[PDB]
Amino acid sequence: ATTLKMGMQASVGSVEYNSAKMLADTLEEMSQGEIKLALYPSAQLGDDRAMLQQLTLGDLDITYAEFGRMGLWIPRAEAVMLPYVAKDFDHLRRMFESDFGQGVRDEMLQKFNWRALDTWYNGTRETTSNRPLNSIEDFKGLKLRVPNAKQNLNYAKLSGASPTPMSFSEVYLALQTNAVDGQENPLPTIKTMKFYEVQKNLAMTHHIVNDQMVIISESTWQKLSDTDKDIIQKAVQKVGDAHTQTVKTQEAELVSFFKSEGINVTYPDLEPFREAMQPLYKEFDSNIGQPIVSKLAAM
Ligand SMILES: CC(=O)N[C@H]1[C@H]([C@H](O)[C@H](O)CO)O[C@](O)(C(=O)O)C[C@@H]1O
Repeated sequence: ATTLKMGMQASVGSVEYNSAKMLADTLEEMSQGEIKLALYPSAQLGDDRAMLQQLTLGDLDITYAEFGRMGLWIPRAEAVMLPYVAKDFDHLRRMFESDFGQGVRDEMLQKFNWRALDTWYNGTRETTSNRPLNSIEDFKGLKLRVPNAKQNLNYAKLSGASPTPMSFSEVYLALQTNAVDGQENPLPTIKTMKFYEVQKNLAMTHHIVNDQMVIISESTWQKLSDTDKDIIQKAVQKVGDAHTQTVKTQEAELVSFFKSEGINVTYPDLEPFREAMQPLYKEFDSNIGQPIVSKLAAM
């Protein structure tokens, strides 16, 4: 009976945890009990960076990560998380399946012991705040929490806000005590973490589309039978259809839910946000020496 360990920052009640639990149940049923999955939610093992490292080193078997998070180690991958470059999940999937994406996935495998089995949709990030964001000019000086992620910081900085990086587990208390003014996350996350309880405004900035790769350590993969490999691949893809459809459905009806909770929802013009990102797209292309932003944006 193989027990695999899977870690996530998301908490019980999140879509990420619910999909992991559906995956664990699917694995146990398709395997007649031979594959079990122990879940370690709420970032008890660290953040996604720390968990990815645990897959590399061998003490964690599965975890979640965005394709663009690979840029911490594989700098060209960062481009897929630059603000406003990926237009929706299908676009991000084209990047993931392209020759470019295959090359990143091959480097993930051969250098970092990361096998990407699939990538699911985890939502488009939006911006909450303790005062309305009606246009980019409102961002000036906003103390906007961001994760420890350069592109989220750049979104905040180039919009004129003051980025404050801090771990996900600390965000609610930081909003409640008004140590920060706002944060940015997909709508299902805002709902599950109850950030709408401590934020009066939500701005549809659509600034970064998050996918969610399901990654298994290659050292664990090569110790599984090829039958178990096939069960896991099939289970991940089936659960991934449910996860992606659930996120899509929830992102839609959550605007109605937040309004019913008294949240002020704004729809700022996004063209000024894209224009504000131009010095970032040029820095990135010039630093890497090739027009990566340009062709990713056209894929
Ligand atoms: C797989 C994973 O851990 N995703 C986490 C992401 C990424 O760390 C970030 O987008 C950089 O890729 O940050 C969050 O949205 C956040 O802290 O607000 C929590 C989310 O659970």
